[PDB]
Parts: sequence; C-alpha cells; structure tokens
Amino acid sequence: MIVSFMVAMDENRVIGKDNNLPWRLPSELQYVKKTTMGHPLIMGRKNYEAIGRPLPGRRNIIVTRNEGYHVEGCEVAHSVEEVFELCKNEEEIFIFGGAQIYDLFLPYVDKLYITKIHHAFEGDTFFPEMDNWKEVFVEKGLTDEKNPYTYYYHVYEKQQLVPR
Ligand SMILES: COc1cc(Cc2cnc(N)nc2N)cc(OC)c1OC
Ligand SMILES: [Ca+2]
Repeated sequence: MIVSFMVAMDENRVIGKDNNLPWRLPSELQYVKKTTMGHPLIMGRKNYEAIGRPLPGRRNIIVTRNEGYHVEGCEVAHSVEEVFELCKNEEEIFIFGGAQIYDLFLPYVDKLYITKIHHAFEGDTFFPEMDNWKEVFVEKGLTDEKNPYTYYYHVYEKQQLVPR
C-alpha cells in the first residue's frame, strides 16, 4: 500500500495556526479533493476538527489516543498499525494533517504531495523537515481573486539508487 502525504505548506513550512489554515485557497483545496478521491484520509483529531466535517468520496480515518473517540461517518484508529490494519486492502492512502501524525507515518511514507505557498504567514503549526527526494510532478496553482497567493503543486516519490 502506497503511503502518501498530502500537505499544503508555506515559505517557512507553515501548515496551520491555532488549528486552521492561514490561507484560503478553494482551487488548492479542489486539487486536494480530486487527487485523494478514492483513497482514505489519514488525519489526527485536532486536524479533522479544523477541517470541520467528513470529506466525502473517501474513507475518513482519524487518529487519537482516545479509545472512546467516535465521530459520525468516520473511522477511528489509535495506532499506525490500526490504520495500516484498516487500509490493509488499500492501494494508497493519504496522510493529511497534524504535524505529529506525519512523524508517525514518516518511517513508512512513499509519496509526498506537497503544496508550497510562496508567502510567509503567521502560524503555530509547522511541517517536519526531510532530507532525496525525487520530484516527479510540478504545477503552478491558480492565482485568482479567491486564490490571492502564488503557490505550486509539488509531487515527490522516493529516490532510487544504482547498486554500488
Ligand atoms: C477540506 O479540506 C481541508 C484539508 C486539509 C488538509 C490538507 C488539505 N490539502 C492539502 N494539500 N494538504 C493538507 N494537509 C485541511 C483543511 O483545513 C484544516 C481543510 O479544510 C478545512
Ligand atoms: Ca512504505
């Protein structure tokens, strides 16, 4: 099962503030929605609560220590093992939100769906750093009136290597 990340980022690798996104990008969010369509959404509790509601078209799997955490139209996992368990028959998943959720799926990550907004915002949350990788795709995001920022979509798959 392909373990993919889906993050929208910043100049300073900002991916949030008190809980929500510092930017308002309906186009970006559409590219997000389309890309992950058909695949589960792996996201932490405070993250999903930022999102606000179950994103349709995909298994909404949530992560939390809380054994007694439930939320309608959503699956909940207390372990990475329990996510891999749930998504055992999945061809690909998308790690979505919570900087600490990334660090849990870090050891397994396969593909990186990183958006980079060319600005410096004020944010509390940030994205863990990484050493590789290998960019396979790149496209600029639509800067409109409703997308008042310049940002590009960046895809990264693991860098191979020629046997010594
Ligand atoms: C509904 O779509 C949302 C998705 C996300 C997570 C997320 C969304 N897109 C990308 N590219 N990376 C992410 N980590 C975060 C959100 O706010 C926290 C969303 O809306 C509220
Ligand atoms: Ca893997």
